Amino acid sequence: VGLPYSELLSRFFNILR
Amino acid sequence: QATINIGTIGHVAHGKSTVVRAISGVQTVRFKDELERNITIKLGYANAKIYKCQEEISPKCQRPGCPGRYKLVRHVSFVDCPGHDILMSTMLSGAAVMDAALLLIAGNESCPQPQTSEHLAAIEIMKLKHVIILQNKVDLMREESALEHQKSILKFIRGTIADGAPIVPISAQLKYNIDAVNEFIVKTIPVPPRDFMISPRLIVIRSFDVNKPGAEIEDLKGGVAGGSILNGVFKLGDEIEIRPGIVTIQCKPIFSNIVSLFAEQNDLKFAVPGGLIGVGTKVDPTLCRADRLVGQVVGAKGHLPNIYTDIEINYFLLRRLLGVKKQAKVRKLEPNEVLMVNIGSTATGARVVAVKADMARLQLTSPACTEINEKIALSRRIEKHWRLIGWATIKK
Repeated sequence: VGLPYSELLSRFFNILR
Repeated sequence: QATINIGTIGHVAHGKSTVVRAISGVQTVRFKDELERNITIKLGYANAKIYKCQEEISPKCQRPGCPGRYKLVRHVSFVDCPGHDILMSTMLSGAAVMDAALLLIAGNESCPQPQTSEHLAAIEIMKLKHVIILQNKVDLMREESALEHQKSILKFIRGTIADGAPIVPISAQLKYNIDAVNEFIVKTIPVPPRDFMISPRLIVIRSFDVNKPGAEIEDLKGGVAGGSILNGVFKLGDEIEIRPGIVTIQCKPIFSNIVSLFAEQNDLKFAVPGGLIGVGTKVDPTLCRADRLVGQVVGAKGHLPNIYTDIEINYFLLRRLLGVKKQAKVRKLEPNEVLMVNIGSTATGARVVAVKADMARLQLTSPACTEINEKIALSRRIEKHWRLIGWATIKK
């Protein structure tokens, strides 16, 4: 599924330098 | 030791090595001065740890809050092949050695990339649908663009034998989001069972001398074969026949008693299958010189694999080819033409004797060894370098 992925993506975006 | 052979797949200059580094810390090296700047010939090796926080990369739970220490799950080893359409033989060899796959797609680079597609196809062919998909160069892409890319990928993966294979957005350089990947490694990839009594067979991909420049001969080392086991726990102190042989034109199999069976970073008593292993044998390090033990079969002494040149193949092909942008029509196989037949680890140059309905008879210019039925990926020369046409099984 690409929505338990969506959350991950969001998290990644949040914690970028 | 190493519990499951997990392979890494992706496009050339995307960062498979980088990904490996991010995961493990163990470097694939990138070597021979050509490959220091550019791309490897040999497989890249790394040993990753799984000790889960249940109350991980290191066996201590000081980091994720709860001081209840990292609970041992597994130890996994990497099978990182070259993702170049010139050097595909190595990739093919890796494929019928692996138990599971790991896909790598870049953000800013396109979704129907040819090499990646080819790799995927190969994986599908050789029973490797356990693919964890990784979005790699996402530390470059927009909040919308990335999403679009993902959507496109999803669309692409609908008619493939991969159906709902998990996608993770990682940075291999910045070290983020790999927790999910780790979780999946236990979640989506269970290890397929590998027992005691299934006849012991070793598949060699690498030849190694540990003969260092500077030493004296009164302090010598034997030949080390870098190869994987997919059946039979090889224990210390056994005799071996390597069966594709040594060339005289006729070939004669090589006989070696076990010096060592080395896995992880420390030599062990045993070598439990589903892992890639460095096997010290009494054989000369002069035959383990550079890349001589590549695509050779090793059996425990008192065994009969057969060294075939004339082969009964059951073949199946595509409508339209891969390796190219320009996905060209599959024109029918032409008789007495040099194909490349990849069987487990071999990459033999073969000439077609006959073309039937679903069967083909092949002449081998270099002899390969069939113990079972043996899994085949086929390749052809249309556009200079070798493109992937289809797949086969030896009907024996």
